[PDB]
Amino acid sequence: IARTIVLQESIGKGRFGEVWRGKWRGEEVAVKIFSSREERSWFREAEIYQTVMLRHENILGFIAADNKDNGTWTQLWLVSDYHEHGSLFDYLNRYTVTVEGMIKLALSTASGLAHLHMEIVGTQGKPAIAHRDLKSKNILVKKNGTCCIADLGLAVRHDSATDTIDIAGTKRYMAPEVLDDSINMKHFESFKRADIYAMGLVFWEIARRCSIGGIHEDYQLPYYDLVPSDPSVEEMRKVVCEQKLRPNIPNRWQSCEALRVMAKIMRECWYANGAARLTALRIKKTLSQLSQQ
Ligand SMILES: Cc1cccc(-c2nc(Nc3ccncc3)c3ccccc3n2)n1
Repeated sequence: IARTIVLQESIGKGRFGEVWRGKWRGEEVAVKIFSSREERSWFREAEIYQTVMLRHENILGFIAADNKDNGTWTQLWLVSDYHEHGSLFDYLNRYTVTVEGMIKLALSTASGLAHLHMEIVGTQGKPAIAHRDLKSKNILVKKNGTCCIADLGLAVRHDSATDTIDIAGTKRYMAPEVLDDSINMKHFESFKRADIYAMGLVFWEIARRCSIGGIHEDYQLPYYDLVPSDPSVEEMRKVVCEQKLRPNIPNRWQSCEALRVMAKIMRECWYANGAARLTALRIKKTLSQLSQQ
């Protein structure tokens, strides 16, 4: 618990709160600390992570939510597993990946999203969940080369029985329908589809780093040469919705079977119409088969 955790190093900032590398009984763990005025964000994220049957190898492992009074003010804590590599963003900026490495990153990410999206029926049932803010900066890389999804604070949970959501993201990754406000937020399926579009962008970031024969593209965020670094909804909307542009597909990707499969998936994730996009499960299937080949 928070009572015996010692913070050692600042390792990042979340939408709200700061992330630290702490030690729990000698073991390294990750700690996200919120202020008293950020209680709703802290609570909502703790709520999502405590969803029944949520644990999965491709979802950040949640340890606990707690309060810690230092004598002057109260800190609101969330504790999880610690991954030295940090975000996929950091990973892709620092390294290049092999074909096998790329598939593992993409496959693990898709498996995590498919788990989130999938409703598990049963007495201890897991509701379908949509992320709403998927990006390379909140996907983490484990020591074994696989990814796990984090930052579930903006997630929404579905109630299949009544087809309603339990409650009422990053501009660059916002889906077309989100950018132009045409998305039907009363339809849970629309949130799932919007997540697919974002995963498509992430896949593009990974593929660029797939080095074959010492050849590869430099790391870049999707739309790096079409919009400013911290783009607004309008700037994104004009490019994605009006000009209808998507990340450029290097001709180099046509030389490798793996890259060809990855590219096809991306295209099928970027359709302006969410209903036309692939599902996380289908993507997982395709990547799983490619992995076997
Ligand atoms: C629920 C919870 C508890 C503790 C930390 C985080 C967290 N951690 C991030 N990083 C890392 C986690 C583990 N090892 C290294 C880095 C996040 C990164 C981006 C957005 C949210 C994060 N939340 N979330």
